[PDB]
Amino acid sequence: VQRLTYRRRLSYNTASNKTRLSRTPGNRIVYLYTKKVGKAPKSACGVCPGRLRGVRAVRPKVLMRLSKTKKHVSRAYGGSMCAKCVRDRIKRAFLIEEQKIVVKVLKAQAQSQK
Amino acid sequence: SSHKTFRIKRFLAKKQKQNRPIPQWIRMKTGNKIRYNSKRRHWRRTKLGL
Amino acid sequence: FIVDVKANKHQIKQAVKKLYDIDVAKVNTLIRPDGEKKAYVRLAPDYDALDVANKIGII
RNA sequence: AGGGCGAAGCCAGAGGAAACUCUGGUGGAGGUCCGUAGCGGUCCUGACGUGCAAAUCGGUCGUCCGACCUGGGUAUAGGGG
RNA sequence: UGGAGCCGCCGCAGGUGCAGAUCUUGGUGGUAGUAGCAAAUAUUCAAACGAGAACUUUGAAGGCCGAAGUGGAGAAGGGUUCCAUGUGAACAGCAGUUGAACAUGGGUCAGUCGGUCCUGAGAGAUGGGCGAGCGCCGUUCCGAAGGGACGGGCGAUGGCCUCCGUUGCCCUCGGCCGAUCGAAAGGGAGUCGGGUUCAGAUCCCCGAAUCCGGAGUGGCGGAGAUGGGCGCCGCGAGGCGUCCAGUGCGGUAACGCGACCGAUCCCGGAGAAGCCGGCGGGAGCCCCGGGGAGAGUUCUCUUUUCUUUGUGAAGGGCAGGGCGCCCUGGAAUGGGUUCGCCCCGAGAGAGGGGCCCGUGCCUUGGAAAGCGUCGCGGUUCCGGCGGCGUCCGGUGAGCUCUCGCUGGCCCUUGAAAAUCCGGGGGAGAGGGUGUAAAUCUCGCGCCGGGCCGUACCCAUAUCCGCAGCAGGUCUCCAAGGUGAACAGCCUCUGGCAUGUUGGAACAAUGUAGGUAAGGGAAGUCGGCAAGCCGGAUCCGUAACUUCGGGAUAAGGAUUGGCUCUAAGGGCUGGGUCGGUCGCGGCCGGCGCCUAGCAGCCGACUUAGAACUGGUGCGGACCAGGGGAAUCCGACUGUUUAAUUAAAACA
RNA sequence: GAAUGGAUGAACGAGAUUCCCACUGUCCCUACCUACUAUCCAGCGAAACCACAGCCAAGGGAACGGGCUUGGCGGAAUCAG
RNA sequence: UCUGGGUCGGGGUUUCGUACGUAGCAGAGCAGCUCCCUCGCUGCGAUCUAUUGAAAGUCAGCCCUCGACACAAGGGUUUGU
RNA sequence: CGACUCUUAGCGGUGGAUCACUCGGCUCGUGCGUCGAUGAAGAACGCAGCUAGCUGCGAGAAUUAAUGUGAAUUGCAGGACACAUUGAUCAUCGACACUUCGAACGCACUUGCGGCCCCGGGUUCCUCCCGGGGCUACGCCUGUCUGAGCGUCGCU
Ligand SMILES: [Mg+2]
Ligand SMILES: [Mg+2]
Ligand SMILES: [Mg+2]
Ligand SMILES: [Mg+2]
Ligand SMILES: [Mg+2]
Ligand SMILES: [Mg+2]
Ligand SMILES: [Mg+2]
Ligand SMILES: [Mg+2]
Ligand SMILES: [Mg+2]
Ligand SMILES: [Mg+2]
Ligand SMILES: [Mg+2]
Ligand SMILES: [Mg+2]
Ligand SMILES: [Mg+2]
Ligand SMILES: [Mg+2]
Ligand SMILES: [Mg+2]
Ligand SMILES: [Mg+2]
Ligand SMILES: [Mg+2]
Ligand SMILES: [Mg+2]
Ligand SMILES: [Mg+2]
Ligand SMILES: [Mg+2]
Ligand SMILES: [Mg+2]
Ligand SMILES: [Mg+2]
Ligand SMILES: [Mg+2]
Ligand SMILES: [Mg+2]
Ligand SMILES: [Mg+2]
Ligand SMILES: [Mg+2]
Ligand SMILES: [Mg+2]
Ligand SMILES: [Mg+2]
Ligand SMILES: [Mg+2]
Ligand SMILES: [Mg+2]
Ligand SMILES: [Mg+2]
Ligand SMILES: [Mg+2]
Ligand SMILES: [Mg+2]
Ligand SMILES: [Mg+2]
Ligand SMILES: [Mg+2]
Ligand SMILES: [Zn+2]
Repeated sequence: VQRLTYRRRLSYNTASNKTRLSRTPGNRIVYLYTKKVGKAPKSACGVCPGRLRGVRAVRPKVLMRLSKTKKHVSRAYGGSMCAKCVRDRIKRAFLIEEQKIVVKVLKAQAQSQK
Repeated sequence: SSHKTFRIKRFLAKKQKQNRPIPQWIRMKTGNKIRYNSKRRHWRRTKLGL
Repeated sequence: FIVDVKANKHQIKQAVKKLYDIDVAKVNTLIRPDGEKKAYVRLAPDYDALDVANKIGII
């Protein structure tokens, strides 16, 4: 069996020195060094444990290269925050403001009464 | 080592140049007391300013 | 060539062009264990290396 | 490396009036056992003893998921560490 | 003998007389041609060169290392040890025609591999303080610790002073947080296939790529964006006049589409995370069945046994994984479902979708290249040129790597930063109906990427142990057989010449192995030493106990070869009758295996039975001797490097 | 003789004892075999040690002599032990 | 030249335990084909029987051969009443 | 006689005492009494036609200029030169020059990163890119400019 060697002066098997086997057109198994696994961004909410959809999970210094559309999604808070947490933020932020208005109304009635 | 600094590499180079044996025409000079280089350094025995 | 150790490829390129009225594709230096920066200098394909070699003396 | 033991949790079946209990599984815990590499260094009071060696060798041994082994970097200096 | 200076007497002067000091420095003997050149199984035949061969080289044979390697590559360290040619003085504890020796020359090529940048533990200036002082402390602390930016204004020049730059001044805004150093294994954009050398190649050549920076006048397309209204004229396509709109669109949604303005400010993410278990997917390798091409065997047998049978990165497609995403809807007779679990009115099943990874296939690359074969061209030089081939399937607690899901453990909760992006905001900017500013720009085009390292050894001969020293010294790769196995034993790939020598003998003493009649510890301080035991399956298992153990307790039986049997799985198939449309579809009616049956595949185990052998069978290898008690210390752990591993320390 | 800890105690121990079973060259009692040595040869080739040296009995003697006294006696050069 | 001793061969002796091959109606069973004959034929098949006290070794330090083959006055150093 | 051993002598080895030399030391004295940011000492790396070491020098590198001297230097080469000419070779040394570290100075010690002004290619100031040049240590004094302060006043 064809055993093989590392292709770089880094001898030690590390986070940096990860590999994979590949058959070339020359018909010799050769190590190719592999790129680290990128992660999709997690939500700005911080409770939803699941990572975001519609974003290319890639090593962050790549994002540079990528097009805008890969990096985000067409929504308010797009590619920063999961939908669920937006549509709860939305209705929360609305419902809160409706009660603030109700308390303002109850305050104004109390001033007019007194 | 195969990972040298430049400082060290240059140092080695001079050491490598110093090793050569005397030129034999030196022996024929007028007031010559020198017969052999006597500052010759073999890598296997005697191990540099390092 | 053998080149002065302080030189950049940029300088060598510029020197080779200036001295031999020539033009370079690329310079490709190393340092000899001896001390003398060697330089491999690829000339652009309009020029033949053996022709200039004969001009400068070497062959 | 590879094996052993098989802790909680889980399933079914049987009994029990209940409490719950038995039987068969599954599960894979642990400064758990055997045992390799590793780390060590018990005995032979073996070899050697102007040596291979200014402490080595051979068998035999201890330990081998943890107060584990180990590279590089870095800290502590002499009545000091 | 030697070849250039030297002495007697009278005075003066002293570093002035050696057998010793385990005296000092140098030299030389006896011991002595003595000890010694014994670790790790192994050599033999022929030839070549050559003055000369036990040792070189080539060929042939016999052997070993036996993928946890005596193989193939690095790290540190060495520093030219690398390669070639020549030499045979010295050195390589015999020799050498040899070498890591000696002498001549050669030899290390990068935007993409590393240094370089970041911060880590830490180190360390300034301010400040101490200090007789060289200095020390301190690193945010007793600091006026920002020199930057945007927008506006005013001035000055440099340019077709057009318009834009460049600078000076004025206003405007600005928290940081410590200067700096600190990693060739942490973080850290982007390079791979083929060829090429006596010695270098991800570095040279060929070919395919790629990142980052720049790109002004903007090099070009495309996007922004070219609608709609009203009024006329025209048969109509349409033309003009005039009015507004236009910082992209699609999807119920997850989200999508090639681009889709935008500052200081703010929020977030990525960089950025322990160990252990289980399960699954993907490759590399192994295996099996066949196709070819070349082999070996052929006394007999063998459709043989052996080799070999390819596609880089980057793009595009598609499987294959995963989702704690969405929509429908509403689940107890509760369901779904994992090896284990685990999930559900906070929405289960069921249906339809969305996103991520896609290292797997196909394809562009790419057959032109590589490999295998047969064959020619050339006295030569020649990287010459042609043919054919580079196929099809199947397997798996398989091993290695990897991606992924899901648990367990913690009085352990398992790095920072540089860098990169997303979002919230909406200060601004853009042109006025054919165009603009705009492209976290889409596609193409142009230019650049400096500096240093790059030879080889990496170890029973390039490192450290005074040496080619049985010592020490961090990693990657990792075939077949047997087998639980990276155990041992044998094998291929690759590698070696038995470890600083040879020959002849086979005495005593040894060192290292074995075997012994009868007895069986009578030996000896003492069962020290060696021997017994050993694997597996099936039974069987005591005292005691902290109830967990003790426990492989003890004690028993079996084991081979051969020929059979039984038991464990997957896939696919019926919608047949009638009609009609093109063996296939569509419709309607039966059927509806709903106890399933039929055909086709494929690992491997387990049990049982017959027969059989000079009772041999875990046949080598591997592999516990048990029991009863006492003392100490609960245990695992640690300890005197080099006489103490314990009852000492913890 | 009681946290200078007393008494205990399952599990564990390369810890200290004693006995039993098994097993054995431990022994009675020694023997034979193998390999590497030692041996002889070619080549190569050290060291420690060394007043001179090296046969005894007795005597005396600094009270255990190689040397002295008196006796015994004494024969080159060497090899393996 | 009692012609000899030697190598090879042959006997003898002796150790082990019956070779390969071939044949078999031996052989637990199984299979293929058919004449589905199950003693059909043909194959697989440990082992068994026969040939066969066979095969193989047997001086190198056993015994006899007088069969075959060569070779056998040769070399070097010595020593004197 | 034989070998071996012992003794003496001859000759030869081994070994380097002795003697004889001495461009070195040791001591005493005299005169002078001079390093450095205009970059010291020290270190590094370089430089010869053939040169390794010692010395000598610094990319103008076994030295340039100048002055004095007046035919060599020489291991071998080669050369020069007209040695009736600034002229070989030495000496002196006043002119010139003087790589990198170093108090050591843009900031770092990789030999890594920079900033700011000017110049050449590059542009046609388009900023890039390349190359060259000059600045860019800390402390302190005299002045200069810009400033700060509910520090002390004055005028508004
Ligand atoms: Mg790294
Ligand atoms: Mg998207
Ligand atoms: Mg060494
Ligand atoms: Mg001993
Ligand atoms: Mg000894
Ligand atoms: Mg040895
Ligand atoms: Mg004389
Ligand atoms: Mg004197
Ligand atoms: Mg004397
Ligand atoms: Mg000897
Ligand atoms: Mg190699
Ligand atoms: Mg070599
Ligand atoms: Mg020798
Ligand atoms: Mg740093
Ligand atoms: Mg569902
Ligand atoms: Mg290399
Ligand atoms: Mg190796
Ligand atoms: Mg051997
Ligand atoms: Mg040998
Ligand atoms: Mg050796
Ligand atoms: Mg016995
Ligand atoms: Mg006794
Ligand atoms: Mg006894
Ligand atoms: Mg024992
Ligand atoms: Mg027990
Ligand atoms: Mg007691
Ligand atoms: Mg203990
Ligand atoms: Mg010790
Ligand atoms: Mg010990
Ligand atoms: Mg007491
Ligand atoms: Mg008390
Ligand atoms: Mg007491
Ligand atoms: Mg005596
Ligand atoms: Mg004599
Ligand atoms: Mg002398
Ligand atoms: Zn959320």
